[PDB]
Amino acid sequence: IPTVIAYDIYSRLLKDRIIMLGSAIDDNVANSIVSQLLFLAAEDPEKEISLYINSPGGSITAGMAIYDTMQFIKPKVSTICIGMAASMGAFLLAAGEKGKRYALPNSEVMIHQPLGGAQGQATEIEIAAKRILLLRDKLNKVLAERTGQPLEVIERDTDRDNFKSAEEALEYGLIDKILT
Amino acid sequence: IPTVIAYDIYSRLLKDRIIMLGSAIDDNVANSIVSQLLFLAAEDPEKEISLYINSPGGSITAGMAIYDTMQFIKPKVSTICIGMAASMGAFLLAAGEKGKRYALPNSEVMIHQPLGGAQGQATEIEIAAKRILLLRDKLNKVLAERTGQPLEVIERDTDRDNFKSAEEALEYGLIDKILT
Amino acid sequence: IPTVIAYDIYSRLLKDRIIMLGSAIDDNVANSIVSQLLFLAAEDPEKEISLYINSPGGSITAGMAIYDTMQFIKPKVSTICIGMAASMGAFLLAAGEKGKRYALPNSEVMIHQPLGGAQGQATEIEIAAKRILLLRDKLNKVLAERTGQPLEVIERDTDRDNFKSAEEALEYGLIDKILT
Amino acid sequence: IPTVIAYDIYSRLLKDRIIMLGSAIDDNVANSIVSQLLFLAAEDPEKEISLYINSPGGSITAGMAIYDTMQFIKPKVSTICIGMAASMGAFLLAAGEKGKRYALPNSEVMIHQPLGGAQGQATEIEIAAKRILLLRDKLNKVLAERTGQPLEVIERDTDRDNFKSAEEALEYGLIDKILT
Amino acid sequence: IPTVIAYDIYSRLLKDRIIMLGSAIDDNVANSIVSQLLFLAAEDPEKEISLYINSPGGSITAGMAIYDTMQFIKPKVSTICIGMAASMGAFLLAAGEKGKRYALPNSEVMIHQPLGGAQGQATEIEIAAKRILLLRDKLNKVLAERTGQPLEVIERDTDRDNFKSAEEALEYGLIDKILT
Amino acid sequence: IPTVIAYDIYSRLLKDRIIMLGSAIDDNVANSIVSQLLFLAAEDPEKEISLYINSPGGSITAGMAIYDTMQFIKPKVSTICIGMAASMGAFLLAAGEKGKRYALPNSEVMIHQPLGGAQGQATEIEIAAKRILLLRDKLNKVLAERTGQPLEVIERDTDRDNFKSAEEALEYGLIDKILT
Amino acid sequence: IPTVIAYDIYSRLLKDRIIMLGSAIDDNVANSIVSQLLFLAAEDPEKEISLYINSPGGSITAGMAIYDTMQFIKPKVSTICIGMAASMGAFLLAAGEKGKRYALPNSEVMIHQPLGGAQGQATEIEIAAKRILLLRDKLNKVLAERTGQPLEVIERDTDRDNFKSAEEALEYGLIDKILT
Amino acid sequence: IPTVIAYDIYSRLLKDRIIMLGSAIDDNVANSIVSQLLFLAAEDPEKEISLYINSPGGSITAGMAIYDTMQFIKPKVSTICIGMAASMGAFLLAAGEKGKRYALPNSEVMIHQPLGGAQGQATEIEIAAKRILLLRDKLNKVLAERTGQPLEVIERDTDRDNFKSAEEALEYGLIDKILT
Amino acid sequence: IPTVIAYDIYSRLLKDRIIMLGSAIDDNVANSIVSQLLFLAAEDPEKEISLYINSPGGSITAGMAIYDTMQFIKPKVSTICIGMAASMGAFLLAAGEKGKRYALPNSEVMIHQPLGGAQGQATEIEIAAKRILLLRDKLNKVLAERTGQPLEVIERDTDRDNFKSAEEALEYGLIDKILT
Amino acid sequence: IPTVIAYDIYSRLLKDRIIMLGSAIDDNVANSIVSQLLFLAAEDPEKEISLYINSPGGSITAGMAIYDTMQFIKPKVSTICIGMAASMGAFLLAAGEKGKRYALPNSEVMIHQPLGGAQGQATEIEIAAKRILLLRDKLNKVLAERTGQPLEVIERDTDRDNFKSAEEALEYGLIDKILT
Ligand SMILES: *P(=O)(OC(C)C)OC(C)C
Ligand SMILES: *P(=O)(OC(C)C)OC(C)C
Ligand SMILES: *P(=O)(OC(C)C)OC(C)C
Ligand SMILES: *P(=O)(OC(C)C)OC(C)C
Ligand SMILES: *P(=O)(OC(C)C)OC(C)C
Ligand SMILES: *P(=O)(OC(C)C)OC(C)C
Ligand SMILES: *P(=O)(OC(C)C)OC(C)C
Ligand SMILES: *P(=O)(OC(C)C)OC(C)C
Ligand SMILES: *P(=O)(OC(C)C)OC(C)C
Ligand SMILES: *P(=O)(OC(C)C)OC(C)C
Repeated sequence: IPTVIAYDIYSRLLKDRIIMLGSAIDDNVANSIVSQLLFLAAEDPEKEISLYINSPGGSITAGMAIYDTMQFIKPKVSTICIGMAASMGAFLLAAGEKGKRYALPNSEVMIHQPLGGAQGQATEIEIAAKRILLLRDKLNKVLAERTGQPLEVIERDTDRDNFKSAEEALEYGLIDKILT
Repeated sequence: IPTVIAYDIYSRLLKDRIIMLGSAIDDNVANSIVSQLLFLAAEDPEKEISLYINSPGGSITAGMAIYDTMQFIKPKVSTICIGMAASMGAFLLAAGEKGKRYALPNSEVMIHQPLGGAQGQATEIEIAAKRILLLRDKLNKVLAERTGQPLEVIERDTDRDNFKSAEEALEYGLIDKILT
Repeated sequence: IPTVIAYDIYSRLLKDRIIMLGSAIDDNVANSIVSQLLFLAAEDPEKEISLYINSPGGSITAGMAIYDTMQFIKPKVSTICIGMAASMGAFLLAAGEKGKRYALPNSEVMIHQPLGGAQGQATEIEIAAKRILLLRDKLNKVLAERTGQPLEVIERDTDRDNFKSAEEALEYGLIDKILT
Repeated sequence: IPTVIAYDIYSRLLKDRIIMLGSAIDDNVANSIVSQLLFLAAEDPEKEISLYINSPGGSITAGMAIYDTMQFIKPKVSTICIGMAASMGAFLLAAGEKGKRYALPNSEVMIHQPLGGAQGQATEIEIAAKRILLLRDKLNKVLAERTGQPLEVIERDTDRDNFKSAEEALEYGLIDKILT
Repeated sequence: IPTVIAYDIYSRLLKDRIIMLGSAIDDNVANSIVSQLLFLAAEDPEKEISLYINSPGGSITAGMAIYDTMQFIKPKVSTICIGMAASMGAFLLAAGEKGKRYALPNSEVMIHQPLGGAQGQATEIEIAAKRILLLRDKLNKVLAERTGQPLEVIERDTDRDNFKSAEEALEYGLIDKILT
Repeated sequence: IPTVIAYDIYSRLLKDRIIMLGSAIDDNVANSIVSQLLFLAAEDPEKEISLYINSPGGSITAGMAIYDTMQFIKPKVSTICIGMAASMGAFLLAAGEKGKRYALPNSEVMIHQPLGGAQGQATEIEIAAKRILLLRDKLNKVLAERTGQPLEVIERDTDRDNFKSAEEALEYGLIDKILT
Repeated sequence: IPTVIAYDIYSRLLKDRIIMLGSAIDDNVANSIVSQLLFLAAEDPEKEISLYINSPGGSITAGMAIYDTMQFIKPKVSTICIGMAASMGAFLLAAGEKGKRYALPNSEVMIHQPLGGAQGQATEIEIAAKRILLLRDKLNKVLAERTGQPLEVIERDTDRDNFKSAEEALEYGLIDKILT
Repeated sequence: IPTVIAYDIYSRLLKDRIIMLGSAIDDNVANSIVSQLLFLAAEDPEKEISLYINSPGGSITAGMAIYDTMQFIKPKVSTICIGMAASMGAFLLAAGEKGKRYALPNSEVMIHQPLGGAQGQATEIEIAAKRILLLRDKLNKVLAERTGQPLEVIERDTDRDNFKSAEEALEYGLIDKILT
Repeated sequence: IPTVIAYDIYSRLLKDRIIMLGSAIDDNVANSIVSQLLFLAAEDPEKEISLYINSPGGSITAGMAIYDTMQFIKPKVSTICIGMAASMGAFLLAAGEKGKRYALPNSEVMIHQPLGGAQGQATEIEIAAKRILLLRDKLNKVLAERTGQPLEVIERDTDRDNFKSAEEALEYGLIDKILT
Repeated sequence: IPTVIAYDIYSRLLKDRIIMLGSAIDDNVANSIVSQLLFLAAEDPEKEISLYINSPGGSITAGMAIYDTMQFIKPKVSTICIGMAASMGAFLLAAGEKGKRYALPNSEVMIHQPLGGAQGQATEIEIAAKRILLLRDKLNKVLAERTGQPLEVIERDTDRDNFKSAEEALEYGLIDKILT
């Protein structure tokens, strides 16, 4: 965590309206990011924001908190995938303002169905199946609207881990432009 | 594990057509009971059999192996509940030959819905939810037959752990005679 | 947790009267939140406070601490559920100023009954049982007042995990508005 | 464990109609003891049986299995406390044939209320509370019958651990003669 | 494991040409069952043999050793599913002599595709992937033959865990008759 | 470990001159097997021996002890691969008397280079490289003579895990006949 | 990590446009280095940047994020290998501006094929194998371009660990000059 | 360890005056081997004893125990190295009756100096050092006598691990003959 | 880690062009030393530098990073051995500018051959053996240059741990002046 | 550790030329202490330094680093024993400027021989033996010089742990005055 004189490198990037997501998305990362987002929007509701995404994914809910603040704030948020955007990573990526979603040449993107668990009485196992199947449905609809694909294609394509090159992700409609 | 003559005390009771179930029901136990059952039926096909039950319960499939074998052989099998017959144990107690299902005066019987778990993709959790709601239903229906209780009442009475004394187990139809 | 010029990102939002709740609720989180609350109330007894909630829930008594401090202070306290507000989290959502309780479109709220444990003599377990049932009722009334639901509906509704979409939470009366 | 000429010391004593309970009572001990009882009752429904008890106690349901069998088989069962009979041990000592319950001069007898545990939802903790309070009451009533004491005195005296010498056990009505 | 007068219960059943497979299939179980199968065939090459199956499944190679020994010997080997026959278990159930494959009414059968792992260099991963797809394809072609179904159906039906009732087992061609 | 009346199943197979190798080969298995081999040869130096091989492999030295006693004793030793013969497994398999080496239809055979480790001074690491490279060479020459293949083919073919069907192993020259 | 008057040593070097990669490359290191690279480019898009490399290597995606950022920015990025540059380390060393890739005289460079794992269903294993062979092929094609070697040479040279001296690095085309 | 009719396989070979050494040499193995040796010597002081050796070696003092018992007894003791005789194992090989020491063609013998440890005060470490050097010399002389090598060659030869083929062990004078 | 003024004591010595190495040499340490070195050379290129060495040794590649950087920069680096310079530490002590390499009167210097490990296929162990015999040789030759000792003598004197006092380190040519 | 106004308590005392050694001596403490010494000698080569010692002792080589520096820098170093100075602590106490070595009335001084360990081959244990016996002798000679005692008396008195009061330390020649 190098310093810039006083700043850590990320808060220095923050000053230029750049947010770095470099890790799995859990409730901590979500909180830091929603907070960076709220702060930037309060500073200049007019200027756009840049979110670099490199990430294996993580919590669906944490994921949606970030997704939802992206849309809810004034600034248009640009997303650049570097390395890998997988899972809730790809989702955040595809959540950039249309035309502003980027990847670098060697990026990967993966999309799949949600993972979870249930332990307990049959009744509690049912409650959890139900919830996760709705989660899977809520995400697919969001993805479909954002990629242009019909819901039933997203369903089939996310059945098992689905890995895409930057071209493939461009063709799929998850990103707009490959940067070079 | 004391010895008798050269037998071991459980084998000596087997000689009398007595099977003792004193542990949770898992695959070894089911394997051992099923073959003590098969053996006795082959020994004398018309001679009735005594199964003492004090068990916390266990696996449903190993439970059903013991159930089906009880029904499948010729000898009438009578079940005595000693101590506690819980869960898949109450199910076996209730599966003894009509009129031959006994409890001792301080026995407990406990009935509830199936317990399980699912991990993984929503697709996989749904597969597991589906199977366990089936197990729950297949079990409830056998139980209503055995007790003579209407199905909808078994579904209500097993929603959460339901502990019955020997008398309530009697008034419920899980046993025939309390013994003295 | 990045810096903003000297500040840390959450402290910069604290200046704007924004509290972030990003984690399970325990004595530590409660103590810090109540502290933030007392501080903001001493700063400008008149100006509104904003509480963003993404939480799995937590300790009932930590929760009530936060709940009572929100009521106790002069500032009206607005709550925004982002991601998930589960359990005591959902309870804190509902405790926001009537008309001022929000969710984002992809938010989940979940309500259920309290969880706990008892180890000991029959007496000590009884002490524990009576107490957890008292807390169940206390909460149920507080929830019924805040949602405008009749007490007996909250009671059948909190029996098992109850997961609601943002539209559904609005219907039930846990939030006043879904935002954009 | 040594061997007498081909037996082992305990099976040897089993020949002479002596049962040795030397450990804590759980499902295994219960099974082996109940099956020794039945074997001996099948061997001679007339001749008395001797149960030596030195035990810390144990599971309530394993203990009842043993209690109920002792009363069920025809042979009269004589109990002797060597060392200590506590909790379920004490209960089993008091359950020997009236006029047949003994102890050696240095024996201890301990009686107390049941121990248990409950985790989970309020509803689950309440079920466990009720079950364990029904157990306490059922044990208390049986103890009152067989000691001759009034139910309300058993309830007070078992509130916390009650340790008694053989004379005190004799004066309470837990045994009949102190042997020498 | 009780004893019968000097045999142990599984051995006395073996004397009747009954083999019990009651556990997961690993190199140990396979070594034991194969060797049981070779002894029975050396006893009476003419007389039929009965394999009872309650198993979670297990190693594909332990499995085939058993499978191939069933075929290699003269005795017609009859399979009975009690409890559950899953995975390599299901495969063996279906490998019994045609017309001799049985299940009890409450039995379950589960078929699925092979499970495994690869850790290493991309080269080693490739070797390991190529080998498991060969196993997959070798198992499917045998299931298609033993059941009657078309390969393309089997391949589609084994994609994820497929749980079947004894009636469904029967309708699919895994077993010939449901016993009572 | 079932019994035959008195024998465990393996010693009963031993009486018919059949040795079962069902596990990884370590110094214990090697010792039991060399010993079974010496015993059989002392009984009837004239009659042939049957060695069933199902095994992941193991210690090279343990492997050679078994190999070397096979050749050294009078009886011709037949080998039958069932399940999998891998590594030192394949080696033992290919060590059967020519014309007497068998597999069953679904068997696998794997051959690879030897695995090992070295930790210490450069000098000790060199000593171990040297030894293992000679081991690799000693085994390849043995394999080559036994399969008919030129040494330099064995070298290349064992570079990385090499898995063979029973046909492939027949074609390679590791076995003589596939049993049916 | 010493301090220099108020900077920490790595930061003061960063002020001179020097970045030190001194560890294994994971999402954290990559996030830090990429973000360092974006800050330097925003400082002076014209002026060159120096990346010192002593690294064991690491994640292929963390690696590419770094690689692709080096290319994406304006500053010509010069690499120096000190100590060792292995694996993704070697790949970055070779990714410096042509004529700007350096090593010190006692440096080592190691290239090899990618390492990974797959656990699961044959289907998941296949997906995982297909993806790693894609990475393999994507890395090789980039190494061939950056070095000058033919793809078929690179593929053959990376089969196992390939260790090279700085002179060998230089002769193979991984670096332009050995510094003194 | 299989049975032979009543015997266990090693005991059946004991009848034929054959001792099997299959494991690392410690106080337990030494005690059993010496015991076998004293027994065979009391049985027929005149007839030869056969000791098969497959061993990694072990405790120096356990080893000497075996060594001295072999010399001490009247029976000539023949040793056969099968697999590996390493360290004290190689030493025991060489201790067989001159002319009677054998190996099989694929056997390895290895010789080296003793291994040990010292923890403590300088004094205690010195005590330990002087002692392990004394054992080195003792062994070196015993080995030099038995191989017919001059003491100073054994000294340079045992400096690091020295691994010999069967041909090589014959040359060095550790064995008299390679068998077939 | 006491502070000075606001520095920390190691930074204050850095201000004097003093680097302290007090730990084993690993990648962090090498990273930190290399950059303290780079920093000082950039600060003043003609001003000589003091490196105190008390270290047990460490990684050879991190060791060589520090070596090469010492040679590569302009300032003359003088090495003072305090306490113990062992292994890669003795190598760095010996790499100080001729005439500028010092020890204190009670210092130790220890030289030995490289330590490492290899696991896996013979092919992989050989690759590792090869590299470490090279490292050993590259190191020996640098060491002979630095000491002025003939190569063949360095190879002899490092065969096993070789501990030299400050005077012997002097007579050997690893240092120039013992200090007082 | 608290802070004086901006220092921390120890750096504060460092200003006044006091060093506090309060823990066991290992490579870290040695580094920090030797560097405090050098800093202070650079600040005022004239003014005396105060080293307070309360330490259990520690590594011999870390201790010598400190010993040698104390004699090397120009400033005269005064040692004060508070609490206990043992092993290397005692050695450091005795190393203060003659006439400047103090202790408080209740201090303990302990002296003993070095502790070490050796594992491995005879050759390796002998190297460790020699090194540690050279160390013992070197420490002994320095202790003899600075106490005024004869070498042979130091050798006897350090054979096992020697605990001394301040008066006894004073009478031995380890210190100069007992302070008050
Ligand atoms: P991922 O983050 O899924 C699991 C890691 C929960 O995103 C999917 C739903 C596209
Ligand atoms: P129990 O044994 O349930 C769980 C322990 C699986 O039996 C029920 C079906 C009554
Ligand atoms: P949750 O936090 O309940 C358990 C997680 C303790 O809130 C409920 C009681 C509304
Ligand atoms: P103990 O057996 O109590 C616990 C050890 C369960 O209790 C008396 C009332 C019989
Ligand atoms: P199962 O036994 O699969 C895994 C448990 C290995 O049988 C399938 C492969 C047909
Ligand atoms: P495997 O047993 O190799 C390793 C498991 C040591 O046999 C090879 C040499 C064919
Ligand atoms: P390395 O970093 O490989 C493994 C450590 C993942 O670089 C290769 C893949 C080119
Ligand atoms: P090995 O058994 O040495 C060590 C393994 C203790 O025999 C040598 C001394 C010949
Ligand atoms: P050391 O640090 O050796 C091992 C600890 C790797 O340095 C030798 C090369 C003198
Ligand atoms: P202590 O420092 O001994 C051990 C703690 C290494 O020894 C005296 C001789 C200085």
